[PDB]
Amino acid sequence: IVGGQEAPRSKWPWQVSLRVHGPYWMHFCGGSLIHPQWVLTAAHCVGPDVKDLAALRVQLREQHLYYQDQLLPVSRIIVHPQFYTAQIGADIALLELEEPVKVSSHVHTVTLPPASETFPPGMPCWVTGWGDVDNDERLPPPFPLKQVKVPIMENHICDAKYHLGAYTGDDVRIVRDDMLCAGNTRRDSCQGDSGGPLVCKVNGTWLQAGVVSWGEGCAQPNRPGIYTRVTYYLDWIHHYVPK
Amino acid sequence: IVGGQEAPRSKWPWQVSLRVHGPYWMHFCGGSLIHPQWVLTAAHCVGPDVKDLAALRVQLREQHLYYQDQLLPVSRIIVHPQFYTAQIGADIALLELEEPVKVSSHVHTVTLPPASETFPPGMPCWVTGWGDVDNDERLPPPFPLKQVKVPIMENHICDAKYHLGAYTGDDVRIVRDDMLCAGNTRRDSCQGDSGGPLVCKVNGTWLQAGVVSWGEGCAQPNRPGIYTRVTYYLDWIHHYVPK
Amino acid sequence: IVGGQEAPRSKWPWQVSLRVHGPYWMHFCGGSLIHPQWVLTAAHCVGPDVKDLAALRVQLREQHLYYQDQLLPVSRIIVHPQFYTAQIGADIALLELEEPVKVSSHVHTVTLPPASETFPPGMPCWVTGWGDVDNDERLPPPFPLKQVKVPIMENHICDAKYHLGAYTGDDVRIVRDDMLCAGNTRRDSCQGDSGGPLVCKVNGTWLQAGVVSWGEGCAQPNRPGIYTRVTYYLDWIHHYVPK
Amino acid sequence: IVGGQEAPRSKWPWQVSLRVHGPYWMHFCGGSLIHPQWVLTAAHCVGPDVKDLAALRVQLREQHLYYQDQLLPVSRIIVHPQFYTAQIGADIALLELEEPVKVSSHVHTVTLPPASETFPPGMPCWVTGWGDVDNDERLPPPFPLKQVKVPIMENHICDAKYHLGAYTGDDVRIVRDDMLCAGNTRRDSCQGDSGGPLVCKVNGTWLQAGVVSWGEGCAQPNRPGIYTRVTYYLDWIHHYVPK
Ligand SMILES: *[C@](=O)([C]([C][C][C]1[C][C][N][C]1)[N]C(=O)O[C][C]=[C])C1=NOC([C]C2=[C][C]=C(C(=O)[N][C]3[C]C4=[C][C]=[C][C]=C4[C]3)[C]=[C]2)=N1
Ligand SMILES: *[C@](=O)([C]([C][C][C]1[C][C][N][C]1)[N]C(=O)O[C][C]=[C])C1=NOC([C]C2=[C][C]=C(C(=O)[N][C]3[C]C4=[C][C]=[C][C]=C4[C]3)[C]=[C]2)=N1
Ligand SMILES: *[C@](=O)([C]([C][C][C]1[C][C][N][C]1)[N]C(=O)O[C][C]=[C])C1=NOC([C]C2=[C][C]=C(C(=O)[N][C]3[C]C4=[C][C]=[C][C]=C4[C]3)[C]=[C]2)=N1
Ligand SMILES: *[C@](=O)([C]([C][C][C]1[C][C][N][C]1)[N]C(=O)O[C][C]=[C])C1=NOC([C]C2=[C][C]=C(C(=O)[N][C]3[C]C4=[C][C]=[C][C]=C4[C]3)[C]=[C]2)=N1
Repeated sequence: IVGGQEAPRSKWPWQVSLRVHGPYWMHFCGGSLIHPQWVLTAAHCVGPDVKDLAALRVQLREQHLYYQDQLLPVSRIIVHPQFYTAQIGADIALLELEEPVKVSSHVHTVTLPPASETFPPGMPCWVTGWGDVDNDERLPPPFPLKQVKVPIMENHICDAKYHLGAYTGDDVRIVRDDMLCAGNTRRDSCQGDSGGPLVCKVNGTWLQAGVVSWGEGCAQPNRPGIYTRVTYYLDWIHHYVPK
Repeated sequence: IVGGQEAPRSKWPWQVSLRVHGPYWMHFCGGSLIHPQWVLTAAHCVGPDVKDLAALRVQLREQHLYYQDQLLPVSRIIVHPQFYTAQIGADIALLELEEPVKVSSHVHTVTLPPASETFPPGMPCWVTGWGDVDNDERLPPPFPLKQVKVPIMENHICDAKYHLGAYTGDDVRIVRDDMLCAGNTRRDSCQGDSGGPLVCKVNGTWLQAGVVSWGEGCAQPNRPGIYTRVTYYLDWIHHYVPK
Repeated sequence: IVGGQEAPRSKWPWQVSLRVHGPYWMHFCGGSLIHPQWVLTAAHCVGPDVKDLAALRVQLREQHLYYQDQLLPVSRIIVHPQFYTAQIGADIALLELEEPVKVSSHVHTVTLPPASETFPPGMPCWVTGWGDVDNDERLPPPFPLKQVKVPIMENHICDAKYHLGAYTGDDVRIVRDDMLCAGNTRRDSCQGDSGGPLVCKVNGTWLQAGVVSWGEGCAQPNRPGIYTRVTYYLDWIHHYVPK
Repeated sequence: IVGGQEAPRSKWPWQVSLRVHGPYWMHFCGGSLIHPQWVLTAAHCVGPDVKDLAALRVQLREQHLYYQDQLLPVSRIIVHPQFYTAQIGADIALLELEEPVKVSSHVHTVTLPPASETFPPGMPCWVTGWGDVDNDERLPPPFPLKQVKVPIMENHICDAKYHLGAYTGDDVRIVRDDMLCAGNTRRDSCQGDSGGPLVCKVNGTWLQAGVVSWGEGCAQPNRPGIYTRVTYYLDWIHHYVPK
């Protein structure tokens, strides 16, 4: 997370950490608990090539990574069939936990936005995670969960921004319709935050509007963060995740 | 180049090396001379973002990288407007030299194929360059130019292989039409070769079938190398490079 | 620490972690509290060149590094004047805190040995620290304090083994007299433990016999670990630390 | 080599490069041809631990490393028996080639100074090699042989300088008697040069005064380069190398 702060221990009860087996269960991506037994994340975190479940684990809300670990096994990895690379799109996936988690005031699901919801450009949104605090510079120990308020921006203006200083023709889409963008040169998500949540408080309830996907560097000029637009894949998520 | 041998001094007179300014003029990609004032290379080597031309230099055929440098400055970088990422396509670009090159038998241009050339499986093709000799294994000094004979396979055959061991749906095209594939588990191009030529002798004439673009790793199972198909972009090329 | 286990919270109340200022206060060496205002460590951890005291802090016993930091500033760095490299010898040093620390059951000083104590082989000792768990293998987060029981061997036994497989003449002493030797191919201290303590339980009381100094690698064949012999420098220590 | 320039191909005909077997025969140290069949070098380049001759090779005077390799096998490695580490001293070794070389104007022995020679302070001397052009800064390709003119410094003065900004007591010897020193903050030898020659023109003839040994960094203030004084070991060298 770039330009942010350690998050209060009572914020973001849905933030999750994805672990991969090695010398130790190391964090490689974020995620969000959208259902007692399901984790929403980015497909490029667990694909396009098939992964071995035995090597994956899930860690729920943690103030400092690695400290109070209680890894949870994954029963299934569901990666959107239309996904190949994040720049192309469909960068969303689901993780079915082997057991439902006992939700608490400190650890519960986040709400999915209704199919009609349209997070207006400029809405107050937050992105959370243990990703780098800047380009090429890791989050220092004890690895606190960071947060930052990033302003959402219209898809067209973002697509436009990405063409500035680029050879790509103006009518060629870079930021596509199944994506959404947010952040500026001082606030953004970064390597290690992918798969994590982009939530906005609406009416008086927190809705996940995006999933940290990709972007050129972190907090770079005319290069805001790109996220998978959740509303766009609501039907695909609901084909697996109940209500 | 994976699985080749050092190339004889009399072969590949069109091979070039692109250098970027730094502690020394380092080789980052390959290229080919298609005209006394033009070089053809991969769009991802010099884009999608605009670069400082002054920081770029071109080196004509050399038996050993850095050994006998006579760097040539560049006046224009022309990247196919449809390009953004190699996996999406249009991974092609043009470099105009500030001065025309004097051709000879050791240094001359390569012949581009006729718009109808197909390069079917069983055609004799070679790929050259100063890239890695294997995944994460750089070409050791004195850095000789290497060459390797690569088997060409039909696009749909490679497309099917890229779907093996992956979540991407079978009907979701991976190896695209403006692409060409070649190589196997013992013969392939690798990192550092991008932008270089893939030439096949057709009726006593060498033709550049493709430009080294991308692949999942190098010489990996079910992951043949992918090259941008030159015949697909002849019209574009000719909008800049005279006949 | 190679070949050990996580130490229980009630053990090694004198262990300390030295921290150098940087993106975060990083651990570079161990140490021991021998007085409410003094810390004993290796001279190679802070010299032979003078350091900027401001960039150095001390962390008292922690079950896990970086998680419960309560860094303490240093006012003096006193390195034995005989020191230059660890191999030569006199690898001992003192740190004076700016304020005395409040002692308790979880954190108090270690008892220095009487001048006549030899710590003969057989007699079991332990070495503790947050160093690598093997050659080139870092202690994984959450970075627990480790401990390991190491067999003490006579100085001449170790000296003889250090000459095995070496060109150094047998009569050119390697393991010097102001040094002490312990550990084997399965139990040893490693990079990151230098400066820490080697303690042996004598008459129901724990005594610091050595200070983690050097060795050729960690837990390697015929290369037991080498520690500064604390009894050799008692007089020097008392020239600064009260009795 | 810090400071200095690429050497004319007619200079330093006795300089050699030591190669160790890996992905390619890589340069790890410099050396000098002092006899048709012998190479003088630094003990730490090939010790203290015993080495496998099969994995070692010698490359004679080359203008650009790796480009015109003609590796010569080594039959014997004689490391001075009093050597253990560069700081302690006796950092000198001998390499017996398996075949005498056919000396020429381009490649021939350097001459050893007479046991009486002293090389006064402020003497014009040159050190050469393919080592780093600066602290942590590799000599870039095409790897030209470099040279620099460095001023000899009186031993006492060097020892004195090494005590400035250090905790080592003033009467504790750092730069020992079997050592010699030269260089300043602009000119010095560096990592990659160790084992190389330090020659001075005396009475109109080139004599090797030292072997590149150690130093605190390269060209650092009050930290001149330390070399193994050759005159000091003439007797040891002549026990093997014919007069
Ligand atoms: C993320 O941090 C994002 C960055 C998001 C933008 C940066 C600034 N604005 C927002 N990802 C990123 O995708 O950028 C480029 C690609 C389109 C991130 N960090 O790392 C990645 C990529 C990645 C690294 C490592 C893994 C991994 O370990 N994967 C697998 C999963 C698995 C399960 C079981 C057993 C083994 C494995 C290995 C995955 C993805 N993106
Ligand atoms: C390439 O080596 C290729 C190899 C292609 C396949 C591998 C096996 N079968 C064939 N491919 C590759 O796709 O890399 C990954 C991304 C899609 C290659 N090497 O490096 C790249 C990418 C790349 C890295 C760094 C640079 C660079 O330095 N660029 C610029 C050029 C420039 C000019 C002036 C001033 C500054 C710069 C920076 C370029 C490309 N691909
Ligand atoms: C040690 O781990 C020891 C381990 C000892 C043996 C290995 C197996 N058996 C036991 N050994 C070691 O030999 O080190 C090298 C040579 C004598 C160790 N850890 O780290 C070091 C070396 C070292 C690294 C980094 C620093 C450092 O950062 N120092 C200073 C302190 C400081 C304070 C304030 C401002 C700046 C600084 C920089 C020091 C030493 N050895
Ligand atoms: C040297 O460059 C010296 C530098 C000289 C000073 C700099 C300014 N004043 C002079 N540096 C140095 O640090 O000296 C040693 C003591 C602290 C140098 N280059 O590399 C080294 C150390 C070194 C690196 C790599 C090897 C190596 O690979 N050795 C062997 C030889 C061998 C043969 C067969 C099979 C295996 C091997 C491994 C050795 C030494 N110092």
